[PDB]
Amino acid sequence: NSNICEVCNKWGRLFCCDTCPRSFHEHCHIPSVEANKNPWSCIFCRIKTIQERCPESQSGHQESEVLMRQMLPEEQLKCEFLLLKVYCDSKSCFFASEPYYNREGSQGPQKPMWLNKVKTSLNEQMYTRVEGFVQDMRLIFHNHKEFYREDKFTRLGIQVQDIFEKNFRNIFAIQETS
Ligand SMILES: [Zn+2]
Ligand SMILES: [Zn+2]
Ligand SMILES: [Zn+2]
Repeated sequence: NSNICEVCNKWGRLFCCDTCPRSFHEHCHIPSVEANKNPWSCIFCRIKTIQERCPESQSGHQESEVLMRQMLPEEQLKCEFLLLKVYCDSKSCFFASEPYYNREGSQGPQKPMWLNKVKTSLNEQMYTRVEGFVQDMRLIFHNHKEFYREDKFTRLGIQVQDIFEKNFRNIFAIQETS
């Protein structure tokens, strides 16, 4: 197995996957690495299994259909993996914890949002449809773009949103378009 966490790329107290060489810190994995379970299979492995059991799940889908899906166990897992893929980028640090807003010439957002809040929301089964999760994820980057206006720091929101959207299209097998 790898000797660094797949998500944050640091060493430490690592839990190893039994079916692939990835390793994880306890709270870097989503969901947090389960207490017992031998063997244990990481979320990458669990997502690959879904795909293998239903090859047709990789045919193209419309976003509108995906968003209306109820959060049954497989869609819960897919949103957890998508959230983890965002954390895998180091620029996610900017969006992880609760933000605050005091900048001359800007007003803070009406509905602040952040990754750790989405994480808690998923853990507490607060989303009933994929749309709930995706709306909160997109709001993180929209709030950032609106608040930082012409500051070049706005680009960090564009960058991390792009990681989100690419992974959303991959995980949920959104139909490719130009
Ligand atoms: Zn880690
Ligand atoms: Zn694995
Ligand atoms: Zn099948």
